[PDB]
Amino acid sequence: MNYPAEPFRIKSVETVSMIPRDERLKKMQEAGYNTFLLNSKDIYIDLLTDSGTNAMSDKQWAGMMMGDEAFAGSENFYHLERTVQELFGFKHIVPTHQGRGAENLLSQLAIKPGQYVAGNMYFTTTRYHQEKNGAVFVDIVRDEAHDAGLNIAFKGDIDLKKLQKLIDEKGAENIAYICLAVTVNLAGGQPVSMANMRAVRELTEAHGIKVFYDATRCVENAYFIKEQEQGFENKSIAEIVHEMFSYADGCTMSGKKDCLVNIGGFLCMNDDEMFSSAKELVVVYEGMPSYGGLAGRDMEAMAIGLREAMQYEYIEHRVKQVRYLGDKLKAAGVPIVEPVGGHAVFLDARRFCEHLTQDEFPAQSLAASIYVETGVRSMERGIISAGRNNVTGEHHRPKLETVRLTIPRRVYTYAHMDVVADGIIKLYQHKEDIRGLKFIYEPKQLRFFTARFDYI
Amino acid sequence: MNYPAEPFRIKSVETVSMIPRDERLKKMQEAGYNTFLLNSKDIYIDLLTDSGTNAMSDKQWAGMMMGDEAFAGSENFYHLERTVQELFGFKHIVPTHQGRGAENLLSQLAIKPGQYVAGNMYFTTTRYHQEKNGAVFVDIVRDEAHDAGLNIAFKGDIDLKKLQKLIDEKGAENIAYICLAVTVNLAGGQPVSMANMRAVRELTEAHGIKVFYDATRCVENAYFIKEQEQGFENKSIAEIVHEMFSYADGCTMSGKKDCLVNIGGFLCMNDDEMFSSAKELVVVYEGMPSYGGLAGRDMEAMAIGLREAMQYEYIEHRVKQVRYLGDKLKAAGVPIVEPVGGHAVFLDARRFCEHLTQDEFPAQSLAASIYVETGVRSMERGIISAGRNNVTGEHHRPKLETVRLTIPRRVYTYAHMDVVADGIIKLYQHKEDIRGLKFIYEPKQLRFFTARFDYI
Amino acid sequence: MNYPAEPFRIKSVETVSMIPRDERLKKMQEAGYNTFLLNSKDIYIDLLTDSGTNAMSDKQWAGMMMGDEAFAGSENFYHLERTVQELFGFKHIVPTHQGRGAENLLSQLAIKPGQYVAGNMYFTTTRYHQEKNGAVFVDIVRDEAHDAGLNIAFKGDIDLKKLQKLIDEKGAENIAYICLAVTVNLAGGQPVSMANMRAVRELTEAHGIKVFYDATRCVENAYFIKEQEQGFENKSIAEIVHEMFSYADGCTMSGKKDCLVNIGGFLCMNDDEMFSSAKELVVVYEGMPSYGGLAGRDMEAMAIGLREAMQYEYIEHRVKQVRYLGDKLKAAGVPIVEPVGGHAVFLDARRFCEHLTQDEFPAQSLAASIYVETGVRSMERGIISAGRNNVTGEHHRPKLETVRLTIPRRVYTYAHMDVVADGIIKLYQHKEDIRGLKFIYEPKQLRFFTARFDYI
Amino acid sequence: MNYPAEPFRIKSVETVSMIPRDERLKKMQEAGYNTFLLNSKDIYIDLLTDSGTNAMSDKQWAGMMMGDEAFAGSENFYHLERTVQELFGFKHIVPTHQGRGAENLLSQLAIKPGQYVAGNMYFTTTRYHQEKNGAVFVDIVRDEAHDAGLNIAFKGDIDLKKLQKLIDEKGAENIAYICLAVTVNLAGGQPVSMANMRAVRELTEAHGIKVFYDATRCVENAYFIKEQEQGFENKSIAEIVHEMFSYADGCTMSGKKDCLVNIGGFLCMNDDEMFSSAKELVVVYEGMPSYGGLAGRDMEAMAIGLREAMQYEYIEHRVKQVRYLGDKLKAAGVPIVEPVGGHAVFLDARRFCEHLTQDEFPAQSLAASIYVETGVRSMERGIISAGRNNVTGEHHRPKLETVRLTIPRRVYTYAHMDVVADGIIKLYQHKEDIRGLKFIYEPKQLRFFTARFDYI
Ligand SMILES: CC1=C(O)/C(=C\N=C(/Cc2ccc(O)c(F)c2)C(=O)O)C(COP(=O)(O)O)=CN1
Ligand SMILES: CC1=C(O)/C(=C\N=C(/Cc2ccc(O)c(F)c2)C(=O)O)C(COP(=O)(O)O)=CN1
Ligand SMILES: CC1=C(O)/C(=C\N=C(/Cc2ccc(O)c(F)c2)C(=O)O)C(COP(=O)(O)O)=CN1
Ligand SMILES: CC1=C(O)/C(=C\N=C(/Cc2ccc(O)c(F)c2)C(=O)O)C(COP(=O)(O)O)=CN1
Ligand SMILES: [K+]
Ligand SMILES: [K+]
Ligand SMILES: [K+]
Ligand SMILES: [K+]
Repeated sequence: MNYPAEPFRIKSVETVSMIPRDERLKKMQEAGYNTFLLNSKDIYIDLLTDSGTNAMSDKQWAGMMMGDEAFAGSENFYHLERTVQELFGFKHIVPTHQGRGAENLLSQLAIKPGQYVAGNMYFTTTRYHQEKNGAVFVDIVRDEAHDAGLNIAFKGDIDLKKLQKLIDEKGAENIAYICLAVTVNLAGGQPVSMANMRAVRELTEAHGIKVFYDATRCVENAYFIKEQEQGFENKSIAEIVHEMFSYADGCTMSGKKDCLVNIGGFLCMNDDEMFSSAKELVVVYEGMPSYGGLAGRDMEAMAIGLREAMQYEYIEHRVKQVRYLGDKLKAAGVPIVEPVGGHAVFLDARRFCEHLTQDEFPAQSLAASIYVETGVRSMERGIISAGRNNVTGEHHRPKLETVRLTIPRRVYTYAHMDVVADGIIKLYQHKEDIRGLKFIYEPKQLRFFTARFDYI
Repeated sequence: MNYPAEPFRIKSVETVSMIPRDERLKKMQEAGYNTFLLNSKDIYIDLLTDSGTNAMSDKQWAGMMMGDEAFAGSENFYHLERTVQELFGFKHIVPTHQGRGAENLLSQLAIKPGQYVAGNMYFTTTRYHQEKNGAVFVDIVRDEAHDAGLNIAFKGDIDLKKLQKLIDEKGAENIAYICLAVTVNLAGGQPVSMANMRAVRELTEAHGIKVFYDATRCVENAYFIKEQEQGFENKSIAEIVHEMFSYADGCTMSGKKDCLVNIGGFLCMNDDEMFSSAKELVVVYEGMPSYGGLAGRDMEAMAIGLREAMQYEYIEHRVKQVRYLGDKLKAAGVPIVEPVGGHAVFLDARRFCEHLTQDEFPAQSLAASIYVETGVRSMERGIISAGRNNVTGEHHRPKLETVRLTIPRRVYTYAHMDVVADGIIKLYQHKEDIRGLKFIYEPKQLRFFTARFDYI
Repeated sequence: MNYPAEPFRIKSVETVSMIPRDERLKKMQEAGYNTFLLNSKDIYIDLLTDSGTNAMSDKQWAGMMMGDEAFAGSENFYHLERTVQELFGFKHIVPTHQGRGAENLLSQLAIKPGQYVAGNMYFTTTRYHQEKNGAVFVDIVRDEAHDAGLNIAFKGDIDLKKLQKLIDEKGAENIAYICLAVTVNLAGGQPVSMANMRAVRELTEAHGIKVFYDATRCVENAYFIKEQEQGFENKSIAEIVHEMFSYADGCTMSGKKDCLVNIGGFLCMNDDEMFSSAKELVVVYEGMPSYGGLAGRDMEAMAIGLREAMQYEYIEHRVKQVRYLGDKLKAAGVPIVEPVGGHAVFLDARRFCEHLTQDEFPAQSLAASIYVETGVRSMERGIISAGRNNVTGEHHRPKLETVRLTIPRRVYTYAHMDVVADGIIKLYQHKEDIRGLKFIYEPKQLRFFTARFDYI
Repeated sequence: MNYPAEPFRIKSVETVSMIPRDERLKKMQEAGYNTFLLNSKDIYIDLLTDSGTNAMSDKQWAGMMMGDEAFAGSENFYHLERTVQELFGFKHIVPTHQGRGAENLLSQLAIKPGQYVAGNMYFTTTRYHQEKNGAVFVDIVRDEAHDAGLNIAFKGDIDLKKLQKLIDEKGAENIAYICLAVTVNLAGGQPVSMANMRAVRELTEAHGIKVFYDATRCVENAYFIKEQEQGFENKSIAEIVHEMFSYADGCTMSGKKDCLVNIGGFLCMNDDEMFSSAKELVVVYEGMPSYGGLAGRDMEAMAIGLREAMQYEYIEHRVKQVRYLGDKLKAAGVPIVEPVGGHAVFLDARRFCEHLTQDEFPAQSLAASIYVETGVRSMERGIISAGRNNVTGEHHRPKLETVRLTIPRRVYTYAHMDVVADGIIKLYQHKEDIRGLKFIYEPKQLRFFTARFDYI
């Protein structure tokens, strides 16, 4: 069915409300035109991010009451460890408080200064941890991924030709690892095919190169494979997920996404020495290998949530609800990234605001504008997020200048999607009303989080 | 909006199975085609009743952690007490575990054997307690309420002329009280007007007669007054609620309906001496005046929920959600009781299954078909629920042969309403295929709960 | 060991505090010298009752998050039903919101007007439901049970000679049933031996008389059997519990005691017809046979709690903590009921206040006095509770005029017990300071709950 | 009181197994006689650490249901913010997932390579982050702190003469900051006086040097000031806390200690520019300025818990409970570090097991014996935790060969303290029977976590 109903009931609710346009206007100014700086109670439907904003189930809340809070040997850790071993198939697990905790560990463990890390497009925290540790990032995604309007399947795939080139021009020993993300967040939540995962494994293995996945949205990815990759139609999400990771040497994971929790993450690997070193390091930044900066109750919620994510009807509905928002927007002629990805609809800021150049930050501006007319919060995913080149000092110039309508799992309904789509269509009517922005405060890294702007 | 979006978002979800049609058919058979005998774990959308099946808020769940479990003098009781005094404007309140507990107390307190209790139709528990305490029931609802097709506003209103007639024929002193229900469940959830409540108060007061309300769905009732009664456009739900009860000497309430909880109710009154007698009685059946057979956490959740029920956007959506399901069914020509009430849609199974005789249990069979085709549980409200005649062994044969689609508050979405509507509308496009049922097991009493059937 | 440590850890806490003596004095006056009328937040350690005041475990709180709130077919009901079948061994179960709900059902089901019900001492609600339904109560406990200071084992036992006499003088057909309580609350929480249960079964069976247990404190009872009855020392609590009920035709149960919950109860029986009739009746007073006036989450907590009660270390500690309070009091010469029972220490009001007669209510007075000097709340269990004879109109005159220090399960520590014992010993120092009381308001039944007094 | 009763009662309990000695011996062996390798489910009383193992209140659990899970601008953050501003009096606050996260930020913000950080002894994570950022550590604690038997008040005080010496020898500009810990964990949980904090503030301020506090057990510290520092008799815990931090430029805190939570911490500072830099850094390691790697519910629980920690009766009992265990051990002649600290009792295993050499791991073996005999887990803080020398392969051989009995807040009773004390005192009456241990598995790093032993 095109748009299935929620494969669950509502157990408990929280109120939503909208403050007037004029109140929202004061608010957008006081946040320095950065949606990141608005306050939760001032937001009606909050599509800033699907990170940590998911609704847990009654089963997970039951596990929340059974937190075994021991510093060492918590039953919750054993339950997480066993679940991840079973479902992802890696030998070892190190819990971390969230994803960038596990990225800090991997980057410190796996990178020698001056080595290359090659990935299917960059992510902000991931790239920063690679570069802080002295790696050079190389984008090996296909060119097509960078074209917003181009509707092709598995836009997340690595270009094997580009991978071959890197191996030829630099030498295998100078490549720390391949970073393969599932889905690809900045491409619009685009999936990677199993075929691509296999071919990447085969080539890297022949040269002795390691492959570490970013598992953050691996279930959404597995959904796309089931739906769209020939041969996978009668496979279960869990089977698909276990095969995906069989082509990897380990993974980083933010549980705050596809594990259906509000906090939590982990690092997995197969290598014993790397496991031993990872435990030496987790102690510095996170906590004991037996809790990694998480309460026992959160290891428990995350163990239960990751297994709930395997239910076909859950993930089908998750992905199709996002698709519904995109379909409504597209039917009205609103320009979006296509095809719609697993977790968000990305409005194409370049087309929405054809009158601005990327230098007056159309994407930051539109996000503000949607808040002002709508009370819906959305996120900048363009030139601001891309940050500065640390060799030249200029803005990285992404081809994708996008505004992200990001959907938390199990929180909103199709009627909420309708409210969002209506507000956005009206704003489209007068797209030309959206003004250029300029920096008034710029952080030294990850600048999009707390940067502040003024109109040009 | 004809249909506003949910004025809340989802905090937590309730896991459901999603079993396919073929398994649902096995479950229905194991249940002897009686939806009352289905296991909850086997049902996707459970529309058996809106009683005690509501989703609580995060604030209510917070209060669930603050239960003061004292047997006497719990802080949660004082919170419940002042909330009800504030919102309903009654002087005194006695908590009960649910509605029929309050009804038990009222009927023992307020009836002398042989006296009459007149009301706008009746509900089974309410009327049961009236009769077992010696009252004669007299229906004083307007005749229009008995016409299930008549699309008229405030169909729950008492006919003042019938009340006048009762006064003149039996004498004021032989009338124990008037029992005014808001809304009227038996008529399909039909609201009573403020004008009618005032007229009833004025006539009864001149004769010294008491009026007690069944407040169970008073908040749905208040929404209808707000939406449709000239002059109440500028009034809040709370103002309407407080005015409604100013025309009463007291009430009984099942909190499991409009107080947005899973258990709880209470008895209110203004008379000091009745309050005293009520407290003497509550200890025999329920508990102390300050717990009434409720945990402290539940008095707290009900205090919080009743106040949440006053929010305009909440009750508006609650009622418009039910209306959406009714509207969609009606647009497809599916026969329903009209107008659609505050809490449920009733299918006219006599008309739906015209090819079957009432002796083939059309409503019981339609309810079975609906579950098989959709995973939706509904309640038979026809000849089966009517029971078998005490003395002759004939069926009691009611005019209403209906299936009730009863909607718990804040549990389902419009997409779930589409599951229900689409399934029923498909069944209706080939209704003649629906098969008659026969008893294979019939208990001597409460046959609707445990009887088993097979297809003719 | 004499005084074992708690066989659990503290998971969560609530603050306790004490308001000054003068504030307590105003308070005791405004409650009309009835501890029942004080407010929970004005009480420092609340020993009014062990009914519904117990601390639940983390496992039960986990079940509280998994309430299946369906009106029919709740998984929680199936879990309760199965647990009670397994542990108590009765065929059928009907949930009720609490104990007196199940007593209302049994008394209506099993008593013909003018029949006798014979019991091992009376309880207030139990006796009232017997008499409301037209039974005459006969006390068949041994004489020894009525002597407070007499330290003998299994003071709860029925006098078989007294039972034989009743059978001889009235005829078996005029005895509705034998009511056998475990433990015996008003005797001081006194256990009944297995031998006595067997002999009672054997004699009643030969005459065709039914035996229904009051199961409210059956686990405490089972503890005493394990500890003190020869042959039972190597049996498990669960084994002992299952044998106890094998000598009964059914039971009433307040779950609010030994099932470790804050609300809940049930009625059990073996007879099919009586089960069928009980379901007809529960619908009138409580709710459906599938929930009996309980939320699904409470059926779940009660199923889990009853099974936790079977843990030997739990019940051993439960009973020995009470014994510790009694041992400290006795070592200081404070007069108590002996031996100390399962749930409470009962101060002997007659000996504490030798200067008053029972007619100036020493027990009500002392309870007030302990509150005033201590902030510890305790309960009257003497002449006030015993009520009036409904043939003569005079006070029932119990030989046991007692003040109950009642211990909620898993809430307090030995240090709390020490605070209680110290305060009470000091009050003993000046026992003569405690004044006579007289009624100023007397309820028509169960008068102790909300009766109000003034000093003579 | 020498030992007050608990100023709370139990709301809920945590289930524990209660396995007998013979099974405990098997568990210890399966754990290779290393208590760090025990499963939590196998332990009765877990005194491994007071970090993150505290029992929350009912109010905290209520706040756990009110988590506003927004990625930015959560209401729970603003609550945490204003609570810390109010209670600590720092201008700015950045949340972190726990203490070492705050330490990571501080040391990156406040240290230039080659600079000195001087402090009253150190803690391992704290000093680690100082060194890895280029600092040289200098101990400026009073010499008395190094004498574990010396029974002296405020043993945590900095020696102003050592600080003066450092200033004159290295120059103020080469001192990054002074790190003042309250209490001092390494000295046995020894408190610092207000006089010392003021003297340190005055000297450092004259030279332009910053002072940052490790606030982890500041509330235990404040209790000692209240109890023992002349002039603080009339001051509340809150007044003492606020005055303490007025002598600092900021702090790092592990909320998992004195904020009564299971996870959480924060970084405070007064300097506007450092606050700005801190927010730029927090996003790399932890999360947004308004969540810092914490769920919203946890910022809420920590806001509520920190305020609960200010209650006099609570902290008084917390500290006197630890003191009770120390007093009892000392009265029996069991050798301990003196005076007993705010959070733990340390057994002198060198003296306890005089018959063993440090090479036979007396503390590791005593910790094993304690578990076997009582079901109590303790932490080795001796030669094993000291590690093996980087370059020579010799053991690092510490002066302190101790077993730490670390007490989580609000989890245990005096009866549990008796289990611990009685078990240790019995072991001590035949200490010579305690056997030396030898390595059977030794990892290359963090050997205390995973090493395995057998008896010599
Ligand atoms: C594919 C991947 C992610 O999407 C991701 C996080 N995602 C966020 C939160 C956030 C992160 C970076 C931003 O520029 C951003 F604006 C928002 C998000 O909204 O998308 C992390 C890191 O996981 P942590 O957030 O648990 O540390 C690793 N890998
Ligand atoms: C207007 C009114 C009610 O609707 C009502 C209950 N209503 C139910 C539950 C129900 C009750 C009895 C049945 O045979 C039945 F088949 C359905 C329902 O589905 O509609 C009560 C009684 O409130 P209690 O249920 O809290 O005691 C009082 N007044
Ligand atoms: C052996 C037995 C009980 O002890 C009992 C209750 N006990 C109470 C509460 C209460 C009851 C009667 C009083 O006079 C009294 F002052 C207090 C108590 O404190 O002891 C019930 C009834 O169970 P319900 O309370 O769940 O309905 C049945 N049987
Ligand atoms: C005075 C201070 C602490 O005591 C402390 C922690 N303390 C622990 C846990 C622990 C930590 C590391 C170990 O190798 C260890 F064996 C024990 C403890 O048991 O005492 C931290 C760090 O706070 P985080 O743990 O929230 O990051 C900062 N400052
Ligand atoms: K923890
Ligand atoms: K209670
Ligand atoms: K319910
Ligand atoms: K979150």
